[PDB]
Amino acid sequence: AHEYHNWLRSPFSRYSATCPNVLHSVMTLAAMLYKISPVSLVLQTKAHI
Amino acid sequence: THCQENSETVALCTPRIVIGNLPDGLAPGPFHELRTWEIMEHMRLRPPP
Repeated sequence: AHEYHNWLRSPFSRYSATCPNVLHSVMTLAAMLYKISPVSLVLQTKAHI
Repeated sequence: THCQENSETVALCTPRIVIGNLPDGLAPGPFHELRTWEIMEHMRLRPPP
């Protein structure tokens, strides 16, 4: 039950349990794992993401 | 309603249990289809399988 010390919380479950089974759902469950480190922040914004 | 008992006409009140027991003149079938389109959309299923 260590939910706050986990890496993936209840929003991942509550999105993955209702997405359609198209490949775009696999893509968005993948790219919802982008890190919010400062270096990941500048790496995201330097490519207009 | 006015239910007819044996030589008396006592009134009869009863609860509607679901939304579907509403009459057609106040809640038509097209409205129910258009509402369940929204309910199917809310579960990310607006293209049904």
